[PDB]
Amino acid sequence: FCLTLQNPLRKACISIVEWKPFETIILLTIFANCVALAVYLPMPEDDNNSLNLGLEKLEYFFLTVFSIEAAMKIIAYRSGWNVLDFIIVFLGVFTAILVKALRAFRVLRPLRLVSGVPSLQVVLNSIFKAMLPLFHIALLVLFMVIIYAIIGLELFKGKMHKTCYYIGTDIVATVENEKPSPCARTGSGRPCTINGSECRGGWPGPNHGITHFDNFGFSMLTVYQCITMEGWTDVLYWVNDAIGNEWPWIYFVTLILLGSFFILNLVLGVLSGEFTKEREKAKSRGTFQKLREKQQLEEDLRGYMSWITQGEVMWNRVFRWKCHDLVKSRVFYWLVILIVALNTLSIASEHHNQPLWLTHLQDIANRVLLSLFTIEMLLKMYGLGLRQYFMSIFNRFDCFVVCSGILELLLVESGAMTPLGISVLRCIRLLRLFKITKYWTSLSNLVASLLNSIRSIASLLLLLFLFIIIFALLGMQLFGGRYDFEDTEVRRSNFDNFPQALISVFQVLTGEDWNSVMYNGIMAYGGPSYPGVLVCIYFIILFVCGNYILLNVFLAIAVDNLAEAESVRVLCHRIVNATWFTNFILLFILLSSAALAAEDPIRAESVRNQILGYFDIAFTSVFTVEIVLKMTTYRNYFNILDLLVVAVSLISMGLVVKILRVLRVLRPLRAINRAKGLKHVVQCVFVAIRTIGNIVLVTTLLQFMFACIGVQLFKGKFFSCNDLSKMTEEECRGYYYVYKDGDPTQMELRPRQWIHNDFHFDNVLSAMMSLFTVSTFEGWPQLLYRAIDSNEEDMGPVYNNRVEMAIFFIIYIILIAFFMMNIFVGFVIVTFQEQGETEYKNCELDKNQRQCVQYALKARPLRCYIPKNPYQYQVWYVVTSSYFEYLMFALIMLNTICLGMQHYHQSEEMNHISDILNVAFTIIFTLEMILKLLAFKARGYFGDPWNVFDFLIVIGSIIDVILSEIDTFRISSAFFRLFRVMRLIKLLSRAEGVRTLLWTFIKSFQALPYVALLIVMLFFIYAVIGMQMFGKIALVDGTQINRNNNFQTFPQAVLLLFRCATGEAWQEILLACSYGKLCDPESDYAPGEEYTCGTNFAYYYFISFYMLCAFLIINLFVAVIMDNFDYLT
Repeated sequence: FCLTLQNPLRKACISIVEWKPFETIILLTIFANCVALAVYLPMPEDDNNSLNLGLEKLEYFFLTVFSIEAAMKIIAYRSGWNVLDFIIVFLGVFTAILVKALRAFRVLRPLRLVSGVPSLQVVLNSIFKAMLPLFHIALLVLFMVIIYAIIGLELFKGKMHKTCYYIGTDIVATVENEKPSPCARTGSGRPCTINGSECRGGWPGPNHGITHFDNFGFSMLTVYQCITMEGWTDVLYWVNDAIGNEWPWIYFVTLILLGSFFILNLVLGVLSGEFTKEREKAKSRGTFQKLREKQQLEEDLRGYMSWITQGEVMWNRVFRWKCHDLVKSRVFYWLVILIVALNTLSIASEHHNQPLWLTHLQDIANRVLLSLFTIEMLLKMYGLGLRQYFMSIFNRFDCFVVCSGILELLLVESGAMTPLGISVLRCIRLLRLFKITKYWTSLSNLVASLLNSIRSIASLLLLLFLFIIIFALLGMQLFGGRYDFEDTEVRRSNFDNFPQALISVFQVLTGEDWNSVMYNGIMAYGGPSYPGVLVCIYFIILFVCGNYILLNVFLAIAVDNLAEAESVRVLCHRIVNATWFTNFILLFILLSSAALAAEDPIRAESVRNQILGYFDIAFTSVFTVEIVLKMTTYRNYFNILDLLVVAVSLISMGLVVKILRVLRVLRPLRAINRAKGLKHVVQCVFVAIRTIGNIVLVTTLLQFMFACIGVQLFKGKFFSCNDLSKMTEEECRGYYYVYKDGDPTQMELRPRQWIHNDFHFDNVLSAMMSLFTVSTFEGWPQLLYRAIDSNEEDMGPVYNNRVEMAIFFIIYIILIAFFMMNIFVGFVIVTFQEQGETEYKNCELDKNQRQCVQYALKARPLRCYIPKNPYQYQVWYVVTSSYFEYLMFALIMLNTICLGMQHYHQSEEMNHISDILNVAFTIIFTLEMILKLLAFKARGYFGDPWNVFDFLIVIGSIIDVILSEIDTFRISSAFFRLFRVMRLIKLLSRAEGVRTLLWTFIKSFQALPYVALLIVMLFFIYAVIGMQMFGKIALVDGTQINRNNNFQTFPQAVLLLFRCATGEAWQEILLACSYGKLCDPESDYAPGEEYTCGTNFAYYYFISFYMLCAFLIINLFVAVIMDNFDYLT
């Protein structure tokens, strides 16, 4: 379609348009735009500084140079990446004609920086090729949300709108941290005991209006957030506060357990498509045989040349043999460790106060232990060879240590050094911790594993950083200091800066607390409305695409980490083997732990005790009786535990009291060794630990190395005074004013004291605590934003002091994200070896060539249940056709949108229509099962399960129509409505590509549910251990152990642990169990002891639950590789 095809002097432009460095001039001018949009400081209500005002005019430079370029590209002469090139320019020419809509399109310009620089043309081409096999997984999650949006829409419409306002006022009544949570005047939810308040209609609501369940778009928004396991417990505890509990738990803990399971097989989805490409290059086994010869040739040639080297430079030789016999001996394998282990205790002492003698020992030790460092080095200088010493990289590292120790000691004696710098010199020593790593035997294998992986990621990782810039430059244009709000609470992750928008994007990227962030962008524009809640779309694409890039660094490692993997006693004898005795025990275990489940557990006097004390001591009798009959018959790990739990339950009869009660919980563990499925799963995982152990031993060194740099840099900070205006020790005392809401006419008078921020960096032990929770991506923002606000030693926080200390929490967070991902790849690559170990017995063509033989050898013909009777045959001639096929598929889609609308405060004319609709859609669907049953002749109609599932829906609909209209002559009909929803599951019936993926998982449910048995056991033991211990815990609301989040009963303690298993702010629950909590005035405690029911076992408990939940959920990750392996390969 060329344009006039002319040859003036314009042909000489083509020699200049495409010369050589025309890329380089355009690379250097788009990079200026990146800086021109980074210094754009946004201003709230039409304001412009000076630099902001000069950069508006600088756009006209980048308007014309991108136009001088592009018009020459027209004079010069298909690339889709150039097709966006004129697209970016053609909006800004419209911007010269013209208000803030085109302001946001200049954010798109660095995408031109992609199209300029090649190699990132490799990445974006490769990233869309992963998206083809993922399509069925993503489309089922799209059906997963729509089912749980319609079910949460019809079950919870309008249920949140109750309030707990004051007496008659407009103020919503809270307590000091308590979120404004709904009420109900009728039963089962919130008596509203906040003393001078009465529940009235109107609006208390969830977050500000944004976490409803009415109007299809809000339901679908708040089952989205719930799916990402972030903030799913507020949407639980709000429903559970308005309806009443005991029913709506089953809604969310099946949304989590299905939302987990179908993202757990999305991560295994992408790792299918690129591995089968890589199995086709594993047949170059004769080329690694050439490779390991060459690295054997490089091994000898350096070694023999040192044989040459240390013969040339050879009285003074008499000192030499001394420096062989002292150096290479057993002595310096043990003389150095006493120094090094004595150094890493010197550098990790580090208190806040260190009374006076410790800080004198810190300086002499450093002075002493350097005198051993230099000598140790200097003995290698003479008796090893000079050229041999510096060639080794690990001893080149030891050069940089010993020099820097001398430089930092003498610079202090010089005296001319800033107090900013002596802290820097102190952090330089910390690099001595790698001296320990002269150990690890596969260290040189390990670094070659990791550094080979990064150069497979350095293409993709530069795409991730240029992804988080576009969304940071975009969010600064949409939100841009619209966080004004006329309020006093700290909306701290604002975007009104370039670094604050670079923290805040990276916070919603890692998943932590993107809920509170999205609730501010929605409330900045128009809070909740039509035009305004379409700013959800910014925090969706940032969280879906921003993770899909980051899921693609999970593959490029896994294809790189896979390339390396290619190269009378007869009477006692019967009893133990009786059916009477084994089936006795299994039934007796289940009755032993059913009482042990639900004790009181906090009454100590009531009727539920005297029953169980009789039910417990009588049960210890039988138990001990079993350990007699095993020992009269005859190493096993099951009998070492059988003799351990029985002896303690016997001594409870000698009883110290409640400890031996809880030693009876071990029982069912014995029944787990009587299960066989786990022998395959647990054994395969300890194969994988042996090869990943090397990585785990390094990633727990960094939490010690970044503890010691973390202590060093934040000692004594995070020490905040209660009213944020007093800044030091003595004067944060006395009483002050707490102004409510916003206005200075509601003064309340509280006292003030030092609050110590609970996860402080004081000790190296006490800093591994805090840096363990920012390792689990939970609670870092609150802590991170504190580390920004800190200043000098014992002083309160200054507001936005030193944002440069947000680089610590980023580099470390990114690093630990990279060592947590290299572990994960390890458990995958190991199991794909361990499954193929069964198919090493091959002598056959292929896997596809294996199944299709078993598809031919085993298969048989199909039913084909064709009828007689040409009256009936005409009826069947319709039913199996595409007439009914396309019609009954159609009327579900109209039945979808009939359920789709269903909003709140709908009109009465609309209530009359949808009541007819429901009646219309039942009569059609019951006319389906009439025609099919008169066609299929009962035999065949029950045959397929889909028709039997229709018979379940139809009757539940007919009994839903009848139950509604009998009422018109009634709250209980809320279950029968669910049957109206289940018609959407008839959709997937014809969707052949999706049904074949669910049916794979039901066929896979083989090696999974024995691993799920350990999950249930895990939740069962940690429920009962904490229930006796963390009861008496005084359900005061506002204090994070509250009426929704009890520890008291058994199913309230299961749900609390399901909160900590999906990471939902478990760091608070740990602080809720302590030493100074109240003791629930139903217990005894009768004088005085009113604030001593906390038991600090919680640090030993939630942490030991968290690793045993993390390790065992990895076994859920492994067990899904296990049976789906035929589908994933």
